[PDB]
Amino acid sequence: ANLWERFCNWVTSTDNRLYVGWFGVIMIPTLLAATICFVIAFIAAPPVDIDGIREPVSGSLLYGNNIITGAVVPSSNAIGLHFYPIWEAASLDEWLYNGGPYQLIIFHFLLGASCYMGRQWELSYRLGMRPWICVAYSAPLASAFAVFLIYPIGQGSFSDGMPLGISGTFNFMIVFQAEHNILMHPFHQLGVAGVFGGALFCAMHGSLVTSSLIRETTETESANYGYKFGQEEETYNIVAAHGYFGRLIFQYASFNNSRSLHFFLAAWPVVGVWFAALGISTMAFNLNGFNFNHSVIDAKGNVINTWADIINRANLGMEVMHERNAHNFPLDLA
Amino acid sequence: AQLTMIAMIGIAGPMIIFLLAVRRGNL
Amino acid sequence: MTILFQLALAALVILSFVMVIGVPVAYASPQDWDRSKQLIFLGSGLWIALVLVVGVLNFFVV
Amino acid sequence: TTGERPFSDIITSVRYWVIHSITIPALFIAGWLFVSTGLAYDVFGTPRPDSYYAQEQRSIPLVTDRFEAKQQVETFLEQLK
Amino acid sequence: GGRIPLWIVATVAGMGVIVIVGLFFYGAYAGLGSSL
Amino acid sequence: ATNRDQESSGFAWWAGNARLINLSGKLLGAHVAHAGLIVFWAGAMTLFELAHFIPEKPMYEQGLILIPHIATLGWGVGPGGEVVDTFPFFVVGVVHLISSAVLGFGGVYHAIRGPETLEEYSSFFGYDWKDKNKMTTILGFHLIVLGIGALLLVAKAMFFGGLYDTWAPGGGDVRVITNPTLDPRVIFGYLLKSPFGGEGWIVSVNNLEDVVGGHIWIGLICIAGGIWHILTTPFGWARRAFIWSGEAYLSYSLGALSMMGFIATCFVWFNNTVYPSEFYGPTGPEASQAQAMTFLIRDQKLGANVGSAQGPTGLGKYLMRSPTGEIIFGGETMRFWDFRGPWLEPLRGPNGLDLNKIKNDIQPWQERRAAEYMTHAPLGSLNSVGGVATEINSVNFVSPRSWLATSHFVLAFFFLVGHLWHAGRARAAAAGFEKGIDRESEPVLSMPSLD
Amino acid sequence: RGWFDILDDWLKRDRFVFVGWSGILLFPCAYLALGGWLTGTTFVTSWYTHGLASSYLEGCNFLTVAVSTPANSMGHSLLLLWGPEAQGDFTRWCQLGGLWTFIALHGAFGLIGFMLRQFEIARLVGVRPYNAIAFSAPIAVFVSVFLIYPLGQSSWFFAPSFGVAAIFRFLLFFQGFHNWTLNPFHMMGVAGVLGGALLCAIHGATVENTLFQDGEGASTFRAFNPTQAEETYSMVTANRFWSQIFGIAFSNKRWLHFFMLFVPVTGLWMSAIGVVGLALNLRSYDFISQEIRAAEDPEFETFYTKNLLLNEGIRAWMAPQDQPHENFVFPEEVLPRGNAL
Amino acid sequence: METLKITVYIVVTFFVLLFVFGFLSGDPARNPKRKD
Amino acid sequence: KLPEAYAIFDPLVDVLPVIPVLFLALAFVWQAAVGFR
Ligand code: CLA
Ligand code: CLA
Ligand code: CLA
Ligand code: CLA
Ligand SMILES: CC1=C(/C=C/C(C)=C/C=C/C(C)=C/C=C/C=C(C)/C=C/C=C(C)/C=C/C2=C(C)CCCC2(C)C)C(C)(C)CCC1
Ligand SMILES: CC1=C(/C=C/C(C)=C/C=C/C(C)=C/C=C/C=C(C)/C=C/C=C(C)/C=C/C2=C(C)CCCC2(C)C)C(C)(C)CCC1
Ligand SMILES: CC1=C(/C=C/C(C)=C/C=C/C(C)=C/C=C/C=C(C)/C=C/C=C(C)/C=C/C2=C(C)CCCC2(C)C)C(C)(C)CCC1
Ligand SMILES: CC1=C(/C=C/C(C)=C/C=C/C(C)=C/C=C/C=C(C)/C=C/C=C(C)/C=C/C2=C(C)CCCC2(C)C)C(C)(C)CCC1
Ligand SMILES: CCCCCCCCCCCCO[C@@H]1O[C@H](CO)[C@@H](O[C@H]2O[C@H](CO)[C@@H](O)[C@H](O)[C@H]2O)[C@H](O)[C@H]1O
Ligand SMILES: [Cl-]
Ligand SMILES: [Cl-]
Ligand SMILES: [Fe+2]
Ligand SMILES: [Mg+2]
Repeated sequence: ANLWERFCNWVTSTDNRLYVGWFGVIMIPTLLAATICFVIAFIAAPPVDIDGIREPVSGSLLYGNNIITGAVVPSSNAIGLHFYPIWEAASLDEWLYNGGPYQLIIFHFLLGASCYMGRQWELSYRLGMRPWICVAYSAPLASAFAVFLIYPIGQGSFSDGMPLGISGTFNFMIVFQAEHNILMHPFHQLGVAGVFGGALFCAMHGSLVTSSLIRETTETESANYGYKFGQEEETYNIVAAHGYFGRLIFQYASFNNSRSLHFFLAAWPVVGVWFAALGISTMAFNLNGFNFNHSVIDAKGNVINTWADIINRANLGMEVMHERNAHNFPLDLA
Repeated sequence: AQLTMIAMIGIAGPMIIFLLAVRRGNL
Repeated sequence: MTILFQLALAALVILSFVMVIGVPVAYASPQDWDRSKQLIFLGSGLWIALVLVVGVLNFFVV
Repeated sequence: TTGERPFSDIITSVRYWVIHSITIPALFIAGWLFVSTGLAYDVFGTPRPDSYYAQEQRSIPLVTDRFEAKQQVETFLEQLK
Repeated sequence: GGRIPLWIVATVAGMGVIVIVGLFFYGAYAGLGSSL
Repeated sequence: ATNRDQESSGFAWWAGNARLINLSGKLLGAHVAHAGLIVFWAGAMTLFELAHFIPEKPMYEQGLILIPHIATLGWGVGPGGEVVDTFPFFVVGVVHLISSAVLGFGGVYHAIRGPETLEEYSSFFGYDWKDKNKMTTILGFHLIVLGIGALLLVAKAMFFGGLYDTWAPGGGDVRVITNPTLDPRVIFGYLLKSPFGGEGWIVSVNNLEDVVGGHIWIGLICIAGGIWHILTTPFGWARRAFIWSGEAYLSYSLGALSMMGFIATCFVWFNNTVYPSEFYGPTGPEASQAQAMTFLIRDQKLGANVGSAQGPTGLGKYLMRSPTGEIIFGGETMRFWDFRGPWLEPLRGPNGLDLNKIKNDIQPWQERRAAEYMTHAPLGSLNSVGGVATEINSVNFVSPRSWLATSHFVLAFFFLVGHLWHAGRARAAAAGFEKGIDRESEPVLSMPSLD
Repeated sequence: RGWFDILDDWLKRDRFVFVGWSGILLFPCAYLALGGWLTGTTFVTSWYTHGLASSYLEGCNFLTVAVSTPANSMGHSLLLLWGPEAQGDFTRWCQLGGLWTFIALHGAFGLIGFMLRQFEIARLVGVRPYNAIAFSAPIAVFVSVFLIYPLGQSSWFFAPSFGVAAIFRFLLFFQGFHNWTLNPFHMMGVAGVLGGALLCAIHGATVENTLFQDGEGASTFRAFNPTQAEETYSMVTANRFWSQIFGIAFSNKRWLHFFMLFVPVTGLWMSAIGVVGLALNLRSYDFISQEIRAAEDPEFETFYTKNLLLNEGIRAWMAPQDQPHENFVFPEEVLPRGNAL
Repeated sequence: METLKITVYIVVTFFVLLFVFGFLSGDPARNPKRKD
Repeated sequence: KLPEAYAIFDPLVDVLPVIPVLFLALAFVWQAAVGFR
């Protein structure tokens, strides 16, 4: 075998402790590049002029932040959607001031995380599995593309991408609600149903399987030793679990087919998170959540407030206060 | 006017199915 | 002509409604089918002749 | 398998649809009339569109007194005339 | 037992739901709550 | 009934169209009938749009998406995008709506009445998915068809009235294109441009000569590649690289359509040349720039020195520099300085916005255009309340650009998901494990343990 | 065979909806809390308690209807129909917000009835009671948010109102007043909820993609039989897949399914503890060290400081209409605003 | 900056070419079942 | 507006674009009538 055939067999080898693969040859350098830069930026990056207004925001630990307030700050509003790699800057100090690390991290990250999806397909193919774990992963992946790339594109600036930090995440969320009324958008509402339902179904399935575990152990040992890795027998009585849960609700509400049950556990949070990602990605083009401000009018024409009107007051308070020195004209247009 | 057009259009689909159900059609 | 336009257009609306129902019910009943191909051949060519009638009489009515 | 009659046997039976072609519209119509006679407003105390405010009032009839709240609402309603 | 086909029941009941929800969507643009 | 239940076909009702994978006659009927649905919608929507269409309002104020496509092709419009003749819109709707009956008839015929498979009826029309040379032949026919379709746009632009040119001298107008850009350093230069800001890849095409000249290149490329695929068979490297199955070819198209959907979303959002602002409303960048211009004009009329006004941060309130020195509008719209529009370009000099032209040469038609665009920004609620989320009900407006971008992002995304679904399944089905792991030869049990 | 044992026989009969002894509590309380919610959102105003329209009868839609909390002047009154506030007048009871306490109290006792049902059925069929134990988390959330939070506050008025947008107001109230996103107990909740949905998605997808071929159909649901003894999917292949993709993998199916109980249940319990703190305004509102620094150094800015300004905007712009018992008149010149907007 | 630009361009081209040629190198046949 | 001769078909035109959505629903009616086999 030539060197190329040996290299290809190494790359696609199922015997590697971590599977490399062809997606892995992209995923590995990109993710290492994004990780290393993130860690250094989060610890040590100087303040970044996120709003393009010479008002730099301190995001790193060395510059006064803790774990909760620290972030990699989005690139400058003056840059917009312009590609800002290291070589485009006159110096690293300028690249740092303008938020260069953010563009480097999210670009390597998104490329790397896309290849993580491909790598999940790839290994399932090498192992003889069915191929659709990667489809499930496309839900959080789409969500990451929504907040890091699609939202900035529709808004015209990587300065509107979600910051890489915890409080930065909250700032992104609050401003988003102010500007788009995300809570009143049915795609976000389906996202919530996806995640509450997903956690519900996670609890339900975990609890029903655990409740129906077949006795193989005594009281003095963990019941988890009742299962042996790679045993052929089922470790729980699915007929008992169906008999419980179909009496908890009613018989036809309960899955008796484990394959149907597990498909439902896949499909519910995945479809819900897809709607959440599409929510963000469509509010990127400013198709906003429902506006019922002043929808209820009395016989004279007096506005009768509803709960949506109270939401609007809160929305106004965030809107008038956010980026408090960046606006020069009456309408916040992008 | 608009409510009666959508009613006649909205029954034409199920009528095709119902008419082939009664003539043992190739459904 | 004035009344001839909408009448032939209301004929095209009516006949399309007989073709939308009648064609799949006749293609999916292969028993008495030789008797239905003629009504398909008739209704098809009558429908095409009404489009051309509406299309020609549009340019005396608009 | 609990011994009740299956639902798909019931709702496909004609006896069900003899009964329910009468009971289902009558309930729907009874609900319709609860609104359109205005009884819904008087049972629940919900304002009609001309009874939120007095004619030149801009203020909200908010309840401020716990044990005389029943009277505060009645005084607010008597100011609607 | 098996008089009316369940597909007919399903179709008419399914269309009854559509009409009622479609009315509620119609009422979003007319009368109370329409903002007009 | 042939392949019409799960036991005979292996697919449940909800995967019911997969029963058609090897029934080429019924599958042809599925496609022709679905093409009828597309043509029906195009026809029915146009006639709906025209029945609602007020000639004295702008199209973008009216929730129209098809009428702007027709107006951009040169039909029905005079200078500045004003509508002079509603009758071409009526014809496009009617002719689509009638042709949908023909496609619907032939779809229904082949789906229910005609032969279930074509391979016994005709060697030309029948096909095997595994027949690589037949697949490239059908591909080649369809490329020639698409290549003629691109040349039709060239035919309309050059020999049948022209296209609406938003950049035409003196205002937007329908202009015959006489010298399309044939030079491949320009046409294929757009392909090499960065997709990032200030560059925009093919989305930044900003003149109809490049649009028309590109479509000449695409029509001839598609006809040449069409002929190439009729005359060749897939080479050895291509046969070893791809899965050669019906589900695999579907997956490849789904990948392609998703990519195209994402590109259209960006086209409608940013491009004001093939999506003229007089029909589609201002772009997001355009409205934000129009606001800075509007308040520049108002404040200068009050006596303000706009080139020397400091904003709160110290940057210029109306004017500032881009990161490469060009004089640009200030405030948040600094992000949109690469916007180019026919109402704004007369104020631009070599160094960007010219301060002497700004002092002296803003016309009233530019002041009206800036105010119109600022008040028709693509921002609105899902119930079509125009403006920001904090706005009250009053204005019934969501820009066509928002409707078109949002819809096509949604569609491109799910088609990406479909690509991943069908590409993974076609791989697994070709290798033979799409129905699960064989209990006797489970592959992982023959592998050495990882630790 | 006493009357108790015959009543026990009837309550535990195999029927379509199992009743049980818990059903005596559950079924009326659940029906009334559900029916009270639909009744209030269809027909009942919030005009006298909040100055809001909150019913379909007034023009609201499904997103904006609510059964709103009673007036702040009611304090923590039980607001019984026969109590001293309504005095037996049903119409006035609806106007004073008595349907809120009706739903909250019957919802509370129904939730008890539902967990009692979980114990009763698990005991009758002979399974362990982990589903009831997992249901402690939604109960802990309901009790902390709907009862303990308003009990710590001035009145039931500040509890969440039972409505879609009303809940959204509750979310934005907790940002603006409590800085609840900054609270580490809420963060643990978020992790449990999102971690729970992740486990739901990944476990479902892993099972569906490591299935054994147990039949000839390409639609693979038919190849399962509930009386099979054999595992329907390959744990070994799933383990090898995840160990190579992610580094670690489950290798014990029992621990896997317990962890799926544990993650969302622990998260919801953690958030409940945070809300109990917020009952007393014991917020994680601020980081003292950053506030000292930001006060003395007008160039120090972080995402945390920006969020505090957002919070100040929420409070000022929402409080006059959100708390109409206070009679806040905030003149336009006192409202915090940035430049231009 | 120019030397960094060329280094990244070279490195990126290297890994992209590994991906493209690697997937061209008989990828469908690398599976545990049908090694055709 | 439509050309003024066509003005009586305005209620029909108003409902024409939704007809494709009914085809999707029709596939569920047909499958219900064969019992989803
Ligand atoms: C664009 C949508 C579309 C199209 C074109 C098709 C087409 C097809 N389907 Mg699929 N299918 C679809 C969506 C679609 N489907 C959806 C959404 C589902 C989920 C419910 C399915 C589930 C499904 C299953 C389970 C099966 C199919 C099958 C088929 C094929 C044969 C149907 C047949 O002979 O039954 C006969 C039905 C009738 C005779 C009823 C009459 C209906 C007619 C066609 C309606 C036309 C009315 C129209 C208004 C009239 C136009 C006339 C005018 C132009 C002159 C056919 C090619 C079958 C197959 O694959 O077999 C090999 C099959 O078993 N489909
Ligand atoms: C994708 C489109 C398509 C394809 C590949 C087919 C293929 C076939 N059809 Mg079908 N059919 C179609 C659409 C299609 N049809 C449509 C739209 C209708 C309604 C009019 C029909 C109605 C129909 C009937 C009644 C019959 C067929 C038959 C056939 C078979 C033989 C045809 C032949 O040899 O004629 C030779 C072809 C020609 C001499 C030229 C074609 C004639 C037209 C007018 C040319 C139009 C070309 C132009 C590019 C179209 C642009 C369309 C665009 C706007 C969408 C062949 C399998 C026959 C069959 O099933 O045998 C058992 C048959 O009896 N078709
Ligand atoms: C719908 C359009 C279409 C489709 C589906 C095909 C399909 C095919 N072509 Mg054909 N072809 C077409 C149009 C099309 N062609 C046209 C219009 C022409 C004339 C230009 C040709 C000329 C042509 C030739 C000369 C050959 C093919 C060949 C093939 C086969 C393999 C191609 C391949 O490996 O792709 C994948 C492509 C590669 C692996 C090359 C590298 C691609 C890199 C990695 C990506 C670069 C693009 C990237 C996304 C950036 C985009 C923007 C960029 C421009 C900046 C496949 C059957 C081959 C064959 O076997 O013919 C017998 C072949 O030799 N085609
Ligand atoms: C050109 C595009 C295209 C084509 C030809 C196919 C074709 C196929 N797909 Mg694929 N698919 C696609 C795109 C496409 N798909 C996309 C974009 C996705 C991502 C969502 C998928 C995801 C997908 C899955 C997950 C599966 C398939 C399957 C299949 C096969 C059976 C389909 C069937 O019978 O559905 C019947 C139709 C239905 C059951 C109804 C679906 C209704 C959808 C979910 C909602 C409708 C959208 C609408 C706007 C919202 C409701 C509106 C309301 C007013 C009514 C068939 C080969 C199956 C397969 O793999 O077979 C081997 C299968 O399991 N597809
Ligand atoms: C253009 C035109 C026309 C045409 C038309 C057409 C083309 C039609 C079609 C139509 C159709 C196409 C229709 C359809 C319908 C359908 C429907 C009506 C459906 C419904 C459904 C439902 C309701 C469902 C239900 C269900 C079931 C069945 C089962 C499961 C469950 C559920 C419940 C979901 C005419 C002739 C008029 C003339 C004029 C013009
Ligand atoms: C196969 C199949 C299917 C499908 C179906 C389809 C897809 C079809 C299509 C169909 C089609 C696609 C059709 C079409 C039709 C059309 C028509 C029927 C037309 C009409 C026309 C007319 C008559 C008009 C008139 C007018 C004029 C001319 C002028 C103006 C006014 C008016 C509008 C009146 C399904 C899913 C169900 C299932 C089973 C199988
Ligand atoms: C019209 C127009 C124009 C032009 C344009 C052009 C000239 C275009 C072209 C275009 C083209 C020329 C395109 C192409 C595309 C390509 C693609 C998109 C690719 C794909 C590939 C793939 C898919 C592959 C894959 C793979 C790998 C990587 C490895 C191995 C395996 C396989 C083979 C699977 C302009 C802009 C001036 C203006 C406007 C208008
Ligand atoms: C409070 C109270 C009470 C009670 C009452 C009751 C119990 C009620 C009930 C009621 C109820 C029980 C009601 C009902 C209602 C219902 C409703 C109103 C429904 C609706 C529906 C709908 C609207 C549908 C829709 C939908 C959904 C939901 C989902 C899916 C889709 C659809 C669209 C289909 C009493 C006198 C004792 C005492 C005093 C107080
Ligand atoms: C992006 C720029 C490059 C564009 C490339 C497009 C050029 C088109 C022709 C490229 C030729 C690819 O041709 C492909 O080459 C590889 C490596 O040489 C061959 O050789 C391969 O043999 C077998 C599989 O066949 C592998 O196990 C082995 O590791 C590899 O050497 C493939 O069998 C052949 O299909
Ligand atoms: Cl901010
Ligand atoms: Cl600004
Ligand atoms: Fe499980
Ligand atoms: Mg209304």
